[PDB]
Amino acid sequence: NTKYNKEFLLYLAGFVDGDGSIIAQIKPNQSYKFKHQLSLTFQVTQKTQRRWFLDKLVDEIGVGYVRDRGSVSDYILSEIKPLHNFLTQLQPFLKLKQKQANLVLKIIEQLPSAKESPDKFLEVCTWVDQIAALNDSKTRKTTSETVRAVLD
Amino acid sequence: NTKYNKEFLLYLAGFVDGDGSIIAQIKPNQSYKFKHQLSLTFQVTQKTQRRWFLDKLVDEIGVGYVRDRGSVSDYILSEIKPLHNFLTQLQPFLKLKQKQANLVLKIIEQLPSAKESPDKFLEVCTWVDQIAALNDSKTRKTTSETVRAVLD
DNA sequence: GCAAAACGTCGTGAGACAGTTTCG
DNA sequence: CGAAACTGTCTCACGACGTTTTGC
Ligand SMILES: [Ca+2]
Ligand SMILES: [Ca+2]
Repeated sequence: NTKYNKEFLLYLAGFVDGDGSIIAQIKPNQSYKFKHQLSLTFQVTQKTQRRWFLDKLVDEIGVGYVRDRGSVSDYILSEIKPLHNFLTQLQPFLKLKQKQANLVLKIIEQLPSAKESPDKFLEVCTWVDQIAALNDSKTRKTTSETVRAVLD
Repeated sequence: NTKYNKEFLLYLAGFVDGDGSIIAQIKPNQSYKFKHQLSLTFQVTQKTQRRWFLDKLVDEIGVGYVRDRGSVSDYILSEIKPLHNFLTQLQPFLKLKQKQANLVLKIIEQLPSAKESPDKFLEVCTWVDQIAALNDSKTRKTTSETVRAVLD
């Protein structure tokens, strides 16, 4: 449980509400008990020419990594234990993304107990349904409705 | 001289490096001693549905206004005296737009002294030439080189 | 003459995903 | 079977300007 500075979290909080993104997805995968994977990721996008800023995040936050995708670069943090630790300390300073942040935290908490019941998985599959609305979604496909392919 | 909260500044700073934009322009206007106006402006843009955040900024920052422009809305601060006071307080916490913040501040200071010498005005038109380089410009027209219409 | 407000839009820099592969 | 990586992309939501008008 690595603890972060308050001035660090305050700034970042504003930058996250700015260019950050708190994604939560249900990815269809046959290798999973319920045919879908619950992906949770914290993104931070920026012009590759400004990648150094992204790289600096991997150092300051501790975990995570930075991917390159042409003209733009993202800083990705998908590791659940660390991510839950980050959003726990960050959540109190967010103003725009503070709802999804706490939703993602909620999902992480119920992830183990959602691997058991098909009814719970579907309910957690609903939390993410909420995050997507709160975000500015436009290219979403796999929703909790489709996850009801459980009826077999 | 209104003093802003340190935590308000810490958060806003990240958000400014996020969705904000510190601009400086040279607008061709015949009504001016040198045919050009030195326009300075602090912008903050968000989806019109998230405008409420911009209206909140008008309260917290004390000055400024919010304009509508379709799907998007901007919070604009163009007043010199209050702007200078705001950036002077914000500058230390910025991380991506600190250079331009200060350049703008440099400009404001030498604004009344550039209204006099066509040489001073051409030098300041240069500070702004620097801010644009620092920003992600791609629609710029009137630069200091063009300001050299002073050759009459 | 000039500070500041109006008003319009080019071209992305981003948000928010998707789909597939790897690893243990 | 799952956590987490790797790879790809639609559609903006933004940045950063430009032109014109106030009115004192
Ligand atoms: Ca944004
Ligand atoms: Ca940005």
